Amino acid sequence: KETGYYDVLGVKPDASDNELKKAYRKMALKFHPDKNPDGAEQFKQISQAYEVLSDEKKRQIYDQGG
Repeated sequence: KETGYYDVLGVKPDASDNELKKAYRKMALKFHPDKNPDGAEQFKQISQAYEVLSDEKKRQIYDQGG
């Protein structure tokens, strides 16, 4: 799945912790099952992107990778 994690959350690569948090909440909610009934897989990708980017060590590895 070659969508980048920043893109998945709809943020720029310079996103602060606050901006990641906001983006994650916005995505999690767009995936309200009342807007997106079949959105389970997409929300796992979103969940995974946030889990990487919100961890300073994992995010450093991710950025180094680029």
